[PDB]
Amino acid sequence: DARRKRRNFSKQASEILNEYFYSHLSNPYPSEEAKEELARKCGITVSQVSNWFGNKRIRYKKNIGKAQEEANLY
Amino acid sequence: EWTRKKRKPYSKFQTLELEKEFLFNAYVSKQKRWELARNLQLTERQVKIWFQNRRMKNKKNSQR
DNA sequence: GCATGATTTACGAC
DNA sequence: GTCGTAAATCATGC
Repeated sequence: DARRKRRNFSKQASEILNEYFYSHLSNPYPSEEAKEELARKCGITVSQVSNWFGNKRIRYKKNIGKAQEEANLY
Repeated sequence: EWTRKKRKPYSKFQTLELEKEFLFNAYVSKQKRWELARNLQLTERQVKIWFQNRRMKNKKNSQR
């Protein structure tokens, strides 16, 4: 159970995962090659990118009336 | 833009007994799948999908 | 006290 | 069959 050894990602890596997410509002699904490269910059395993985008997709959807419109991107 | 059941967390007894069977064979027969379903209060599909997921868990844990 | 990452049911692709 | 998921839930960080 790696929930016991769980730690928050680096704030820099979060700025990358959120960068891809909001910029691609139409299709929030990275390819196998994209996720392979997205994991490289953040110092995390690919499965953790999959876990993040998995968690971020649903938790985004829950917010329909909050300042979730952080699509400052550009 | 882009935007069939509620997930039921199984019991400890349900999950643990499923784990014992997995140690024998990761792939179990359709008759025993019916047996597992009878003792652990699950449907035939749910016992099948559980072994599907538990199998991928091994590939997920044992990986590089 | 929630935010957050990892895990557990459940289903459709193929 | 596997493989990518949605989703409820978990465990922890702060």
